[PDB]
Amino acid sequence: EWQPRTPEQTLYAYVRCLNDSSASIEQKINWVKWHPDTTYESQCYVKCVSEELRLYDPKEKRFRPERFVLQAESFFHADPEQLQALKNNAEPMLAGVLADNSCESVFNKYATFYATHHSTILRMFHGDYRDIGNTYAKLGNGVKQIGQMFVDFCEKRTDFKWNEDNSCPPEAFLDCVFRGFRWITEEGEVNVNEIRRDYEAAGKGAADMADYCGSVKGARQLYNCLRDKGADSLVAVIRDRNQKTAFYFDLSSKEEPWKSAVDFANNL
Amino acid sequence: EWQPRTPEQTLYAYVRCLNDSSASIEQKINWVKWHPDTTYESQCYVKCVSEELRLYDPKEKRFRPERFVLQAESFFHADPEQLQALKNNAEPMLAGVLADNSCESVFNKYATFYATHHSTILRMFHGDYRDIGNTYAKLGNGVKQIGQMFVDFCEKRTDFKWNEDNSCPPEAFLDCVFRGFRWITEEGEVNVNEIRRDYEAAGKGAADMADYCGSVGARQLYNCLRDKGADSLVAVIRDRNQKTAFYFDLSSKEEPWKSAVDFANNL
Amino acid sequence: EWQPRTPEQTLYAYVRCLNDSSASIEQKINWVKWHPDTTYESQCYVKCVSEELRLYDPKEKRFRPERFVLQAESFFHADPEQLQALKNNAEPMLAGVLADNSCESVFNKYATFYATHHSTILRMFHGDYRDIGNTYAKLGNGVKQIGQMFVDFCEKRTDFKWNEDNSCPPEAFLDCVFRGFRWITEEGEVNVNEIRRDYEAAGKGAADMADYCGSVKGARQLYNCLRDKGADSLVAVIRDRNQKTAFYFDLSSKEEPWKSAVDFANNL
Ligand SMILES: COC(=O)/C=C(\C)CC/C=C(\C)CC[C@H]1OC1(C)C
Ligand SMILES: COC(=O)/C=C(\C)CC/C=C(\C)CC[C@H]1OC1(C)C
Ligand SMILES: COC(=O)/C=C(\C)CC/C=C(\C)CC[C@H]1OC1(C)C
Repeated sequence: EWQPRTPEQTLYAYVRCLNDSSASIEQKINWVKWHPDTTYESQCYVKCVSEELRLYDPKEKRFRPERFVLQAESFFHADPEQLQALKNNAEPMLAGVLADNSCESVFNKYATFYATHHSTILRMFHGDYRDIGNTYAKLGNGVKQIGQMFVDFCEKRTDFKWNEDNSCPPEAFLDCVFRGFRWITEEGEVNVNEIRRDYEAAGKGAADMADYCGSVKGARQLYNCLRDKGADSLVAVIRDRNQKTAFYFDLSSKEEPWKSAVDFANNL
Repeated sequence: EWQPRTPEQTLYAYVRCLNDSSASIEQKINWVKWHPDTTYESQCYVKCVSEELRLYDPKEKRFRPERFVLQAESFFHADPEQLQALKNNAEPMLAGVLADNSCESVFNKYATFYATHHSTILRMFHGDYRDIGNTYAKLGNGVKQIGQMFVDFCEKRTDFKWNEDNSCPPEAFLDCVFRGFRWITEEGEVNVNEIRRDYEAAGKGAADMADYCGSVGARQLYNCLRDKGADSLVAVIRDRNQKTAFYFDLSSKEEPWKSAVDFANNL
Repeated sequence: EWQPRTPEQTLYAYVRCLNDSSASIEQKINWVKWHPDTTYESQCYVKCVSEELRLYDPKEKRFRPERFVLQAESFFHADPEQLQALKNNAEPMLAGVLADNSCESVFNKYATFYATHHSTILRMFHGDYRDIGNTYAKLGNGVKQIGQMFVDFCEKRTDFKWNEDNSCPPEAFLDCVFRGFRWITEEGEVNVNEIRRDYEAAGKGAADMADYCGSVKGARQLYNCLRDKGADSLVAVIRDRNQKTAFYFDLSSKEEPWKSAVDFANNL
């Protein structure tokens, strides 16, 4: 069952959709201030973030209004009347199967709801840093914290110490790590493009990696398949990606769009 | 010396006292909204929670008003006038030795103070999630966090890595773990009913466990249990440890848990 | 590049400068209420805290007004007008080379800026516990938490498990630990007085320790030199100091000035 997005999940989606975009910096600054315009790159950013958070379902070609409701119930406590308004409006404003999954169709379908509940949506998806302390303390060690690496988070959650050794880790630990890396998707599928990307960035992208274990289509099975193509390489790749999971971006960066993003979120 | 209750200590008391009660879900929903009525199960819930937090002392048969004062000085910063009202009312409203420790006697003694300072008591005992970030950050790694297991917390606190093997752990680590499990009480006594509970839940309950070391310090308790089967002891610790992460599921849609979260989120 | 001071760095400076002072408890109580007076002991405390936070540079004999601005941009979100006022006043009020580094010279240079912006300064340097949750959440595991020991923090930050044995630890881990102990200063220099103090506090002071490795050039160089004077002794000192890094003072203490410090920071 779809759970309310944590700040780890929203930050992952915001940052990854930003870096996958070739849009201008001025456009990306508008996005981190929560007002994407109607240009194609902005429409595709909204579609990307919506899909990554599983708010838009491309198989059914539909927004999932009930997930916006569940997000508001968990994370919007600033205004009971605005909470009830979102509950009443979500289904009528977001209902309907779209003719296609184009960025234009998804953005246009979202537009009325987004305009009507702008400040509520911003807050419930962790856009306002006045809430950041309460949000991370309510979730505690149930969410990966800013600056915490995913392997450490998964080791604690499963009560398992991983020595980067010959031992065979428990399936619950592997599942936690691979889902944090998005090697296994939220739906449980193998994400071979992500695996290949991390192998290549670690310098382990070789021809005898073949399909990167896309054939396996279970966390144990993926781990066993990758380890059989080179155990030392697999440890190296996991370590390399792990370091990059601590800070999705630098909250103290003075480069754009990061500086504008933090300034906006800090002073609402 | 009694220290102001952490959110770990209050959440432990609230949940354990709820799960010990046979009251109806409708009653428990009222309790997690801080609205105990006067039925017997409600009176016993209030007594249970007060005793677990060491606010009511059954050996002396009295509330400890100075402990409510200390809790307010630590965790109530929202209204200076309501803080001073509580400090001046606690002793006159709560002091006095009771004729017995019955649920009715404890609840009735608490009633005027609770009615007069309801919203202050709620907030200073971590009932208002508007404060949850400041409270857990001020305590830091000094308190077990939501979702953290007690063994991890105790390993960090004592700078000890436990390999769950044949090593004999340092006493400060054992004391920390046993007190987190409430195998050793706040007063330092062995809590045999909790040890037995955890052995049975792990499938390691046996007749050779005998008295579960009631005859027995944390080193003494550890040595006594390990002498009855070292592998069983590790299995029991590991099984209870998994249960110390989330005292209840804050995402649960079952009652009373769903009402507990919605109320505390939206004051 | 100088980074905005974390609450770990401000608490370290506040506590160490207090315990270094022989001033009376009545004076120290005024200091923890952000009310230094003009006595020599108070002037010296302000200078000590300013140097420890790298806000005053004794080598160039000047305050660094731009570092106050950077601190305010990071940690003061309560009043745009007071933020802008601080930004405009920092350089005119604080810039200028002093004739000497005396307590009187540093305090007098700081005094007008402080009298003018004291409430904003308090807040941006972590003096108001209404902010404490948001601050530690936004920094996350990138800062040592209250109650956390420095070796643990440094193990997680570098993804290294230290077994306190024969192993040769990675340099990034050594640098993190030594800098947290202030054995290596923020400028990268060996702090021999701090090393000797911790050796003595652990009962490992001895004539063979000689200059306590003040001669060396690098965290690896300092570690190799200390280990060569006695490996077991070095582990014991690290373990002893590590215990003391969890709680810089007892936030539940009823002794002064600790009690008034907590009382003041809680009820602003
Ligand atoms: C570091 O990057 C960001 O902070 C990015 C931000 C704040 C972009 C937020 C995302 C949007 C404005 C896209 C639409 C938003 O309504 C959803 C959650 C689809
Ligand atoms: C998960 O369960 C809860 O949230 C339970 C709650 C909020 C019950 C709180 C306890 C009481 C209303 C009992 C009386 C309370 O005054 C004390 C701290 C004795
Ligand atoms: C535990 O000790 C404290 O709480 C100490 C405090 C609050 C002292 C704060 C420091 C000063 C008043 C010195 C000047 C301050 O302006 C700077 C940051 C130089």
